[PDB]
Amino acid sequence: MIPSITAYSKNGLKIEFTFERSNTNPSVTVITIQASNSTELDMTDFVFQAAVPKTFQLQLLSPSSSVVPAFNTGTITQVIKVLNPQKQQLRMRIKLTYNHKGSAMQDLAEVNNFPPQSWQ
Repeated sequence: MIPSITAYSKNGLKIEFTFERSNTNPSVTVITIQASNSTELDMTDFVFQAAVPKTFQLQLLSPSSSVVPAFNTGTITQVIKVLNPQKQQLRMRIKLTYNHKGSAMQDLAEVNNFPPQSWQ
């Protein structure tokens, strides 16, 4: 199968990517993100966004919630589907926005550690 990756890990926020190849369209890879929070305070009004290179197409499904709870007591799960008709190496730019300790937090990062199985 396709191994999971840690996509992001900073400021107590961790985002894991798990992967499955679609059963409907073999050019589609279904990514399930899981966002977790190891700090003492919930991350609220949380929004994950993503963009991929021109040859790819992306569809982001509804997240399970808007709160990444403190102490790792649960996660936010959200699915991203990626269409890669020209079988190029997948890479991504993520944008994370949320409130923590009353402040607006926002980070942009690259995910350039996708496993080959995720796109070959």
